Amino acid sequence: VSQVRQNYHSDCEAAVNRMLNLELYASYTYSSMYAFFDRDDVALHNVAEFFKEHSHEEREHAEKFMKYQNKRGGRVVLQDIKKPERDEWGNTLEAMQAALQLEKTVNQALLDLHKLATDKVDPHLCEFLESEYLEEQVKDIKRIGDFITNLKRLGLPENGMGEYLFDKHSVKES
Amino acid sequence: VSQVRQNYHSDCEAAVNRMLNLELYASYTYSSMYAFFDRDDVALHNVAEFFKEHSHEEREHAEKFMKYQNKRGGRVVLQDIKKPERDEWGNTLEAMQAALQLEKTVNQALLDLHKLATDKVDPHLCEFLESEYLEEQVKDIKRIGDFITNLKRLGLPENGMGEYLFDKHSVKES
Amino acid sequence: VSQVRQNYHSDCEAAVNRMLNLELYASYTYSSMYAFFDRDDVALHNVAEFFKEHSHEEREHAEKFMKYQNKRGGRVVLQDIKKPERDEWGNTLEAMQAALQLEKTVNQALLDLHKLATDKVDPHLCEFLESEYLEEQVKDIKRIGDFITNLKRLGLPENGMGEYLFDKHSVKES
Amino acid sequence: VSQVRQNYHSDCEAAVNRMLNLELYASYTYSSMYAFFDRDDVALHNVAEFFKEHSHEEREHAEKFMKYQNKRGGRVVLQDIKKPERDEWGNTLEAMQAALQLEKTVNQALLDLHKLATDKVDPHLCEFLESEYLEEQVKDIKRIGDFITNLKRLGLPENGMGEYLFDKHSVKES
Ligand SMILES: [Cl-]
Ligand SMILES: [Cl-]
Ligand SMILES: [Cl-]
Ligand SMILES: [Cl-]
Ligand SMILES: [Cl-]
Ligand SMILES: [Cl-]
Ligand SMILES: [Cl-]
Ligand SMILES: [Cl-]
Ligand SMILES: [Cl-]
Ligand SMILES: [Cl-]
Ligand SMILES: [Cl-]
Ligand SMILES: [Cl-]
Ligand SMILES: [Cl-]
Ligand SMILES: [Cl-]
Ligand SMILES: [Cl-]
Ligand SMILES: [Cl-]
Ligand SMILES: [Cl-]
Ligand SMILES: [Cl-]
Ligand SMILES: [Mg+2]
Ligand SMILES: [Mg+2]
Ligand SMILES: [Mg+2]
Ligand SMILES: [Mg+2]
Ligand SMILES: [Mg+2]
Ligand SMILES: [Mg+2]
Ligand SMILES: [Mg+2]
Ligand SMILES: [Mg+2]
Ligand SMILES: [Mg+2]
Ligand SMILES: [Mg+2]
Ligand SMILES: [Mg+2]
Ligand SMILES: [Mg+2]
Ligand SMILES: [Mg+2]
Ligand SMILES: [Mg+2]
Ligand SMILES: [Mg+2]
Ligand SMILES: [Mg+2]
Ligand SMILES: [Mg+2]
Ligand SMILES: [Mg+2]
Ligand SMILES: [Mg+2]
Ligand SMILES: [Mg+2]
Ligand SMILES: [Mg+2]
Ligand SMILES: [Mg+2]
Ligand SMILES: [Mg+2]
Ligand SMILES: [Mg+2]
Ligand SMILES: [Mg+2]
Ligand SMILES: [Mg+2]
Ligand SMILES: [Mg+2]
Ligand SMILES: [Mg+2]
Ligand SMILES: [Mg+2]
Ligand SMILES: [Mg+2]
Ligand SMILES: [Mg+2]
Ligand SMILES: [Mg+2]
Ligand SMILES: [Mg+2]
Ligand SMILES: [Mg+2]
Repeated sequence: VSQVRQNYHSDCEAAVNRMLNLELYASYTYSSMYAFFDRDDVALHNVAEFFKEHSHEEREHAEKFMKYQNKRGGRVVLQDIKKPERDEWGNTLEAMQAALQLEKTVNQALLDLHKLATDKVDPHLCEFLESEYLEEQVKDIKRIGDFITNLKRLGLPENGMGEYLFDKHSVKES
Repeated sequence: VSQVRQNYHSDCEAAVNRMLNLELYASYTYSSMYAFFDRDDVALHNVAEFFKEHSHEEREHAEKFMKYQNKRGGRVVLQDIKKPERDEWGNTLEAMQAALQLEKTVNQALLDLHKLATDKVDPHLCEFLESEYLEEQVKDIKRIGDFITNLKRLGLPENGMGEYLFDKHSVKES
Repeated sequence: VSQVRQNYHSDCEAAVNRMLNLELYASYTYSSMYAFFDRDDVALHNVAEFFKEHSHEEREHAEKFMKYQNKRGGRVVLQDIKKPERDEWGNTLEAMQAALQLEKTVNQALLDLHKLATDKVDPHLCEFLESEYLEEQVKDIKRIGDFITNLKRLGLPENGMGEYLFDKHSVKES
Repeated sequence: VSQVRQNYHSDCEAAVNRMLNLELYASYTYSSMYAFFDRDDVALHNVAEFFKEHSHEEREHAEKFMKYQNKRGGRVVLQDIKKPERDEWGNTLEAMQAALQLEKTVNQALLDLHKLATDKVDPHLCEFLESEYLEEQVKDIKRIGDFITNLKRLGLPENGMGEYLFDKHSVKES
């Protein structure tokens, strides 16, 4: 094994590789949402930029898992990054509903990895998840939920004026 | 078709989607090289950062193709991003040889897309490739070739001292 | 012929004069839209200013063709600038639909001139069009398409509140 | 007991005193390495300064355990600080190998203390270790491993030129 390796279970190493792939998958899905909202027949540019930023966020979190793996003496093993589940995302409400589901999926994977790290008595991995991932995840889930509530308030999917207003007021001006 | 579409052939639209995927593939391969040189048993951190920067460069070029597609009224269609061809990259010389091959592969795809755009009489696509991709590609191929020449000069793969010196002097200090 | 003339076909010279006139025509049409949206019974001042700016843009592009003609040793020949096709433009959606058509007409003329310059083996004229006109044209077509999508979303032509909001949020505050 | 004491087991208090001593021991060993590399017949001054800095780091961590003990209402009990295991450290590679072992020893003691704090249901002690010690420990182990890899690459112990270069490029200039 690696000269640096200490208290790092093979199962945790493998689960870290899986989490890395999941973050890349999430990044790619957000990229797809960006592209959709940038379409001339969709044209909600602040919404598009929101998803672009989230894509970048998830790619950064993937890189953090790569660095983590190497710090512990594990070995990064990459797999294909699967394309997103949809080619088109309907409208701002449908996209935000998909983003909520995606964030909860990622959160469940994080929680499952914490269970594993607990079972293998790895407090370094536990604290890494607790301090670098779990809180920012809850914050993102909360924000997207807040958005969904507002999109429904604004009359989505039927109310185009409401959708237009959301893009101007709820997401940062790009 | 899209209200903005004008003089944009279906074949070109499809080839732009393929080029987008290839850029993402190249980005992912460079990411893998970063991770390798960050390993505790490799530990060439300036080399690692060089590949990290190139990974980011290729992802930016992918995003540029997405924006291009939408500007012309084509539709972004994403496919899986295939994992890199190797899980480990040997040493700085082997990695740079792989990078050279990768850059030439990307360059050939760009040149092939220019042939297609020429055949379909699409000067906007021709100029986009000429002015945004073809020159920066030749510059990257030249830089990597220069590096390979120096790595051979330095006695790679056998000369570890040479490899150490390359990391200190040939690539930016990170 | 002119002492500076080299590789400049008579057909290209004439087509450059025609393109100059078309740019002036486009400028004048945009001027008409400005005047319409400035009317007390229309009164969408940010929309008006958008069209004013585009009028100025097209006049600048006409001047660029004049300078081009002289640089190559051709001779500027002016014709009447025809009045716009309409005296009144309905509403923001109808005007933007007309602007889209106008931009596509100008784009087709540019593409046709590029075909001619290609046929006459004039790479200087080709590059001038490619680098100074074709990309900014695609960008304007994309922007107007995006606007039309949003105007429809906002319920135009019937929804006056939507039209009011477009003027406040989609176009620069004047 | 102390008026401030709450949820602090005697076993944890004692283990904190032992950890304090271990940090002082580690500090003293690093001090010895500094002195060795400062010798006129060794004379690798950047390496020496690296070890001096680590000596200071470990003494600071000892002081942090003293403060911790008092914050919880435990009582600092000091023992002799044992001299280092060697009087001379061979060369940069041998010293770094010893430092790696020392850092792993300290890390194991930290992990063992976390197990104890877990068994005694002391989340304050758990979080103190997690947030103030465990991550910086993994970072130091990684850095020293990276160094060892480079020293081997440079031909240590036989290659004096390699050793000279390491002192100039791998450790901060003092
Ligand atoms: Cl282990
Ligand atoms: Cl294991
Ligand atoms: Cl779909
Ligand atoms: Cl914390
Ligand atoms: Cl408002
Ligand atoms: Cl406002
Ligand atoms: Cl078309
Ligand atoms: Cl077609
Ligand atoms: Cl491999
Ligand atoms: Cl040197
Ligand atoms: Cl130097
Ligand atoms: Cl001529
Ligand atoms: Cl002629
Ligand atoms: Cl009329
Ligand atoms: Cl150019
Ligand atoms: Cl107590
Ligand atoms: Cl007790
Ligand atoms: Cl000794
Ligand atoms: Mg080994
Ligand atoms: Mg394993
Ligand atoms: Mg599939
Ligand atoms: Mg815990
Ligand atoms: Mg926190
Ligand atoms: Mg976040
Ligand atoms: Mg997230
Ligand atoms: Mg997250
Ligand atoms: Mg349509
Ligand atoms: Mg098609
Ligand atoms: Mg495969
Ligand atoms: Mg040709
Ligand atoms: Mg050019
Ligand atoms: Mg150039
Ligand atoms: Mg480049
Ligand atoms: Mg490249
Ligand atoms: Mg390139
Ligand atoms: Mg004369
Ligand atoms: Mg003539
Ligand atoms: Mg008439
Ligand atoms: Mg060109
Ligand atoms: Mg350009
Ligand atoms: Mg323009
Ligand atoms: Mg225009
Ligand atoms: Mg134009
Ligand atoms: Mg008392
Ligand atoms: Mg006691
Ligand atoms: Mg003794
Ligand atoms: Mg527990
Ligand atoms: Mg914490
Ligand atoms: Mg922390
Ligand atoms: Mg430290
Ligand atoms: Mg330490
Ligand atoms: Mg430490």
